[PDB]
Amino acid sequence: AHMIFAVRTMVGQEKNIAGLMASRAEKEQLDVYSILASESLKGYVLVEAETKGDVEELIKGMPRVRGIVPGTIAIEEIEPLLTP
Amino acid sequence: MRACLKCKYLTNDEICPICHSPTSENWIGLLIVINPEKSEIAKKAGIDIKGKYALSVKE
Ligand SMILES: [Zn+2]
Repeated sequence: AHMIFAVRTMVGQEKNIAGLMASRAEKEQLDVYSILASESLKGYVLVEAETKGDVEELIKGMPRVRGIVPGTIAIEEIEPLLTP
Repeated sequence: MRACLKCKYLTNDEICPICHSPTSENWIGLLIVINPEKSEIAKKAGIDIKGKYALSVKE
């Protein structure tokens, strides 16, 4: 696989936004594969998707989202988040 | 919301629908797997069925 993006959110809304994202991804049939909200990463949600465009459509008009961090995130930078 | 003590699957159920183990309210972190087959993160997390999972859980 490949692309993962960090989406900036309001601090404390991470899990809430991950939930809204998953619902929208399924409803809109976006190529979004997983969404990760780590307690050690406040103010951001990580979105694994086929293209950046998928993430743009995912967050389009979503409240409490500020935007997408530039550049992809490598899988190795994410792994330590998997076992808190 | 509770999380399976073994596989971290998130549910209101006191018993995990996947592996039948007890669930706990004491969980941390959120990983939502929409497509296990295509998710590299799910694979690293040892997840092969769609759902929402905690990152860590304790009794
Ligand atoms: Zn389980």
